[PDB]
Amino acid sequence: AVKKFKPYTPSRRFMTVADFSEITKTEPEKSLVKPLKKTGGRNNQGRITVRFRGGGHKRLYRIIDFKRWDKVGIPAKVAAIEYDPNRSARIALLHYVDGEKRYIIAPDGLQVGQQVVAGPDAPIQVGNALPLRFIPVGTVVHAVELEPKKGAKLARAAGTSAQIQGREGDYVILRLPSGELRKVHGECYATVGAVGNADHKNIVLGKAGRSRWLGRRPHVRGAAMNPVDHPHGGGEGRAPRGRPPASPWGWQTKGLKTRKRRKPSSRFIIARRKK
Amino acid sequence: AKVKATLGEFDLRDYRNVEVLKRFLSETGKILPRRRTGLSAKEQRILAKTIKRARILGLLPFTEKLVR
Amino acid sequence: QVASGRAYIHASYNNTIVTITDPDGNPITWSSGGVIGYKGSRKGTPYAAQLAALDAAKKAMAYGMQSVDVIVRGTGAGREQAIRALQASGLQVKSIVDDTPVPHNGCRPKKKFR
Amino acid sequence: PITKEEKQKVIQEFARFPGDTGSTEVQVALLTLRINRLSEHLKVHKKDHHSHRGLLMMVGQRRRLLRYLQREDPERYRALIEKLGIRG
Amino acid sequence: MRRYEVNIVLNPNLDQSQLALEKEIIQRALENYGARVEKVEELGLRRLAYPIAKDPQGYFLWYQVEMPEDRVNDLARELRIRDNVRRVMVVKSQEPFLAN
RNA sequence: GUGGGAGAGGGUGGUGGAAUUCCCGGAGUAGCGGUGAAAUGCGCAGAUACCGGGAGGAACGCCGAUGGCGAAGGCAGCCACCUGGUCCACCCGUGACGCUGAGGCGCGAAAGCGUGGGGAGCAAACCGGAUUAGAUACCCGGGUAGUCCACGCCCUAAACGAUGCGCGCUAGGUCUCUGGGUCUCCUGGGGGCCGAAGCUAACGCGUUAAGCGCGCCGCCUGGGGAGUACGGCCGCAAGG
Ligand SMILES: [Mg+2]
Ligand SMILES: [Mg+2]
Ligand SMILES: [Mg+2]
Ligand SMILES: [Mg+2]
Ligand SMILES: [Mg+2]
Ligand SMILES: [Mg+2]
Ligand SMILES: [Mg+2]
Ligand SMILES: [Mg+2]
Ligand SMILES: [Mg+2]
Ligand SMILES: [Mg+2]
Ligand SMILES: [Mg+2]
Ligand SMILES: [Mg+2]
Ligand SMILES: [Mg+2]
Ligand SMILES: [Mg+2]
Ligand SMILES: [Mg+2]
Ligand SMILES: [Mg+2]
Ligand SMILES: [Mg+2]
Ligand SMILES: [Mg+2]
Ligand SMILES: [Mg+2]
Ligand SMILES: [Mg+2]
Ligand SMILES: [Mg+2]
Ligand SMILES: [Mg+2]
Ligand SMILES: [Mg+2]
Ligand SMILES: [Mg+2]
Ligand SMILES: [Mg+2]
Ligand SMILES: [Mg+2]
Ligand SMILES: [Mg+2]
Ligand SMILES: [Mg+2]
Ligand SMILES: [Mg+2]
Ligand SMILES: [Mg+2]
Ligand SMILES: [Mg+2]
Ligand SMILES: [Mg+2]
Ligand SMILES: [Mg+2]
Ligand SMILES: [Mg+2]
Ligand SMILES: [Mg+2]
Ligand SMILES: [Mg+2]
Ligand SMILES: [Mg+2]
Ligand SMILES: [Mg+2]
Ligand SMILES: [Mg+2]
Ligand SMILES: [Mg+2]
Ligand SMILES: [Mg+2]
Ligand SMILES: [Mg+2]
Ligand SMILES: [Mg+2]
Ligand SMILES: [Mg+2]
Ligand SMILES: [Mg+2]
Ligand SMILES: [Mg+2]
Ligand SMILES: [Mg+2]
Ligand SMILES: [Mg+2]
Ligand SMILES: [Mg+2]
Ligand SMILES: [Mg+2]
Ligand SMILES: [Mg+2]
Ligand SMILES: [Mg+2]
Ligand SMILES: [Mg+2]
Ligand SMILES: [Mg+2]
Ligand SMILES: [Mg+2]
Ligand SMILES: [Mg+2]
Ligand SMILES: [Mg+2]
Ligand SMILES: [Mg+2]
Ligand SMILES: [Mg+2]
Ligand SMILES: [Mg+2]
Ligand SMILES: [Mg+2]
Ligand SMILES: [Mg+2]
Ligand SMILES: [Mg+2]
Ligand SMILES: [Mg+2]
Ligand SMILES: [Mg+2]
Ligand SMILES: [Mg+2]
Ligand SMILES: [Mg+2]
Ligand SMILES: [Mg+2]
Ligand SMILES: [Mg+2]
Ligand SMILES: [Mg+2]
Ligand SMILES: [Mg+2]
Ligand SMILES: [Mg+2]
Ligand SMILES: [Mg+2]
Ligand SMILES: [Mg+2]
Ligand SMILES: [Mg+2]
Ligand SMILES: [Mg+2]
Ligand SMILES: [Mg+2]
Ligand SMILES: [Mg+2]
Ligand SMILES: [Mg+2]
Repeated sequence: AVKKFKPYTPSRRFMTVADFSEITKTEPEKSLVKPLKKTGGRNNQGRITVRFRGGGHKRLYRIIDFKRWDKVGIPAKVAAIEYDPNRSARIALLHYVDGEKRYIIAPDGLQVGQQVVAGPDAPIQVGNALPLRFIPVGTVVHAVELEPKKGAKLARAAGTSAQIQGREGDYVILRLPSGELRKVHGECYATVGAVGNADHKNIVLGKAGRSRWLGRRPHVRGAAMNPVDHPHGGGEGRAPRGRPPASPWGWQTKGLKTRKRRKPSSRFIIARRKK
Repeated sequence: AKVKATLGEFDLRDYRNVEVLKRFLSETGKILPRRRTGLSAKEQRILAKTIKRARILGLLPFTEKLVR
Repeated sequence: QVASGRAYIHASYNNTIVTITDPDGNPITWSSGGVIGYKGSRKGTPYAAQLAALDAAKKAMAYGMQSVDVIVRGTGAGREQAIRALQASGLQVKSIVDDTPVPHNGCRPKKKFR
Repeated sequence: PITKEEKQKVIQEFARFPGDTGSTEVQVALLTLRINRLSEHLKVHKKDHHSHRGLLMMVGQRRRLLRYLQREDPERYRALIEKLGIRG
Repeated sequence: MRRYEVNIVLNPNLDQSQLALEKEIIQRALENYGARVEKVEELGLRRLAYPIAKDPQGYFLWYQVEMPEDRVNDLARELRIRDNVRRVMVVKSQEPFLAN
């Protein structure tokens, strides 16, 4: 669901908020949080190197388990579902029967009070983790690793899912969230199901201030600048671009491909994306 | 040469009865009309509505080529 | 060079295509209404289809073919004439079977077939 | 569905005299039974518009008897709809 | 409870051992869902009218059962989970309709 | 109530194969396609035609019928669950509890709209080729909304049987679907055809009345202007 407001202020009229119904615990688990070093988009030189960043809400970072092959065969109960400010997706607090506690990103359908497990033998049900080779071809999956033991890299954002297409030797064939068709190694762990909070994309920020809370400062158009600042700078009155639309740094910005052609992972991408 | 005659007792519901049923499919595999099976309206319904099942389980064809 | 093969006759309203293949299903030669020298509407006639199947089998017998099974697709005019040509060709025509595609009410047809 | 057994209890708890099936009492009670189930069926299957008509007919049906029953013995009317929890 | 006829086709090209395992998965699964076995008939292979998973033949099973109405759907799903099971089809058992 | 029946009636969830398209491997050569005839188009940068692999979407061939179901719109592979109407036999229960229905409320083909998916085939708009005096068309090659899914809107129609619902009475022949019997046939309930009496301006209707009658409702009052204007209510808009 998504919550609307009555138009009692001009900005409320459009603003929509998340429904937060799946949340059962309004406090992060202390032994799993640590402080987020805000950067402002500035690097170790101090330079802005990603423009327009800063001034958002303070955040405590939740330590997530992107391995899971860490604890094969030890089951865990789903103790709660929590809000995580560092992602789109929601999180799930697991209490292992081991006694150890961990977070994973919360799949859609997960129940508070159910059980999950990881390993070659896990039942193919929501929340379990297996090497890709043992998940049946055709079932949809998330939190997928890209190389074995390297951590879950793909399908991590709310509502996303990858899907297994077929197999070819040591490798399985995934259709990624973007529609790209890729070979991933069969020993790459993955978690059955899709990520939850799929209603995320229907959120209407509603006013300038909301973006500000998110730590996103205002973006200024090239066309509004001067030639020193930007290719689109200057001109008397408004002006069309007057050259191929360009970035602040001059490269072409409508259409121009930038993936390195000789990149070694090319042997593994079957079909570049779509749409 | 109506097919119903050329058979004895048969159950129009036993969908595994492949050997019997496979007569009620023409040379090309298609379900035969009442004018050839001799079945009444009510019966031909149960006949077809089972033949379909038997195809799904793999026991009857969906289609066949036509040799001359 | 192969002894037995197949003959595929694609016979449509506008043309008749004949392709002879090997046992595993790989073409050896092909011919058609265009090949023998016609264009336009003449490509599809029975006489045209005749020249096709003959020239096709002539080309096929060059590489050593003797016996084929004939495969028919399409409700063309020059279908039946093409069948004639192959039997009379110098080939053995072991058998003839029609595997014309028929859908079980699949994709909506063009307006011309409605 | 409703089962034979499940239904008898209703017939048995509402019968006016030992052998009774289908007196206004039992009639309404039987109807209240299928109604409340269909209501729950439509609660999930919101797009089953055809079976809603059924419901509206039954709701209509039970309504006309209750008017009959309320007309002949008021004391008995309020008695049946209390045991059935009906007014609104 | 109602009466049904579970039909199942398996990979024909297994060994007799692994074959039993799938049945072990099957039999344990039937039990997990409150299924009660009545008749049961195992015809094995049979020449198929058409290839299933690109394989001209296939191994059959069959068990008349008694289990709860609400659980048959969830069962078939579980019945279909194995990469070796190739068709499942549970049909409500009904009395024979006879001709001649 | 008890006991049975037939059915594409409705909702949810699955799943089968035929075919079209695209992609991949093979093999193969000079054309393929299309029309009245053509051109556009596609094709030696290897097409068509053929064999194997794969991806995805939509619609269900034979059965299929002058058939079945629904109040209407409408509903067609198959499987399970949930659910509605309806007929039959027994003559067991209640005892006129009935009929209709201004407002109200719900349902309501296609197209259309909103947010999000999906997009194989088809295809308004649009482009190109032909035809032609012209061709903002008919024919051919392309092609976007849309057609599909979910939720929410719109509420119109040659929404038709151009025939409001219920009840009773007034010859029969025949074909068909579906219950029940004492299974020639008798009896119910639906679907067609021809016909008694009668009705009708005629055409035609005729136990499925458009006949003879009662009840209640909706509707008509010369053609156009006009389903327009104004007012009013509804809708995001279209517009009702
Ligand atoms: Mg939610
Ligand atoms: Mg709002
Ligand atoms: Mg509010
Ligand atoms: Mg509100
Ligand atoms: Mg204000
Ligand atoms: Mg405002
Ligand atoms: Mg959110
Ligand atoms: Mg939020
Ligand atoms: Mg939430
Ligand atoms: Mg600490
Ligand atoms: Mg940090
Ligand atoms: Mg430093
Ligand atoms: Mg420094
Ligand atoms: Mg930057
Ligand atoms: Mg910055
Ligand atoms: Mg969160
Ligand atoms: Mg937004
Ligand atoms: Mg923030
Ligand atoms: Mg922005
Ligand atoms: Mg700006
Ligand atoms: Mg400016
Ligand atoms: Mg300036
Ligand atoms: Mg400067
Ligand atoms: Mg400069
Ligand atoms: Mg510059
Ligand atoms: Mg400029
Ligand atoms: Mg200036
Ligand atoms: Mg300027
Ligand atoms: Mg100036
Ligand atoms: Mg300026
Ligand atoms: Mg200017
Ligand atoms: Mg300016
Ligand atoms: Mg301006
Ligand atoms: Mg300028
Ligand atoms: Mg410009
Ligand atoms: Mg300029
Ligand atoms: Mg310029
Ligand atoms: Mg990589
Ligand atoms: Mg031609
Ligand atoms: Mg087209
Ligand atoms: Mg009723
Ligand atoms: Mg009342
Ligand atoms: Mg499987
Ligand atoms: Mg190729
Ligand atoms: Mg060359
Ligand atoms: Mg092929
Ligand atoms: Mg009807
Ligand atoms: Mg009596
Ligand atoms: Mg009204
Ligand atoms: Mg509508
Ligand atoms: Mg529509
Ligand atoms: Mg529009
Ligand atoms: Mg739309
Ligand atoms: Mg869209
Ligand atoms: Mg034009
Ligand atoms: Mg022109
Ligand atoms: Mg034109
Ligand atoms: Mg066209
Ligand atoms: Mg649009
Ligand atoms: Mg539309
Ligand atoms: Mg009509
Ligand atoms: Mg009617
Ligand atoms: Mg009218
Ligand atoms: Mg009129
Ligand atoms: Mg009326
Ligand atoms: Mg009248
Ligand atoms: Mg009868
Ligand atoms: Mg009978
Ligand atoms: Mg009749
Ligand atoms: Mg009919
Ligand atoms: Mg008549
Ligand atoms: Mg007369
Ligand atoms: Mg009559
Ligand atoms: Mg009149
Ligand atoms: Mg006047
Ligand atoms: Mg007037
Ligand atoms: Mg108007
Ligand atoms: Mg109008
Ligand atoms: Mg007005």
